[PDB]
Formats: sequence, C-alpha cells, structure tokens
Amino acid sequence: MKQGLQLRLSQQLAMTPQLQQAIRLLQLSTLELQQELQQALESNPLLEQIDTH
Amino acid sequence: ALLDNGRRGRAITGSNKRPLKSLADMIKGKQGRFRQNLLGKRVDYSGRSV
Repeated sequence: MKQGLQLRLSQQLAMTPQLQQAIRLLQLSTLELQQELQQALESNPLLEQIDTH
Repeated sequence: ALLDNGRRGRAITGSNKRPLKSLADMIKGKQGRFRQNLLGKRVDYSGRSV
C-alpha cells in the first residue's frame, strides 16, 4: 500500500545464514595456512608455536 | 643474542644443544676472519706429496 523507509516496532519471522566462518581454511594449502597462522600469532599475544631453540 | 650470543646470560642453542654463532663469533677467534682468512689463506698453483 506504501513504499517508505520507517522506524517501527514489528513482529516478524527472520531467516539468516550461518556459514562462511572457518571455511576459508579448507581451500588453503599448507604453506598459505602456515602464513595465515603466523599472521594470527602476531596479533594474538596468547598464541604460541612449538620451538626447539 | 643476535649481536653477541652468550656474553649476557645463557647462550641460545639450536636443536643440537650447540649455541648459535653470532656476528661477534664470525669476527673474532681462531676461526674468525682475521686469523683464518686475512693473515693466512689457501692459494692456487700449489701441491704436496711425500
């Protein structure tokens, strides 16, 4: 009956997707996966990788 | 550790329980540049035998 942009309180049935997260890790090869892991290690102080030094 | 390994504290070692070599290690010692490559060297046109 009308086409407008409004702010209102309604009761609606809502759908939403739930897939995309952590799926990018499957396609990556081992070398790119290690590079991404290094990038994650740099930003997160609580992540460490096993070393022999 | 990069500049001079083992001078301050405990030396950082590799997987073989052997301390790594730093720039100072290459500079000095009986295996450094001065005594191994500059005061003496291997040469061409030379041989040896009994």
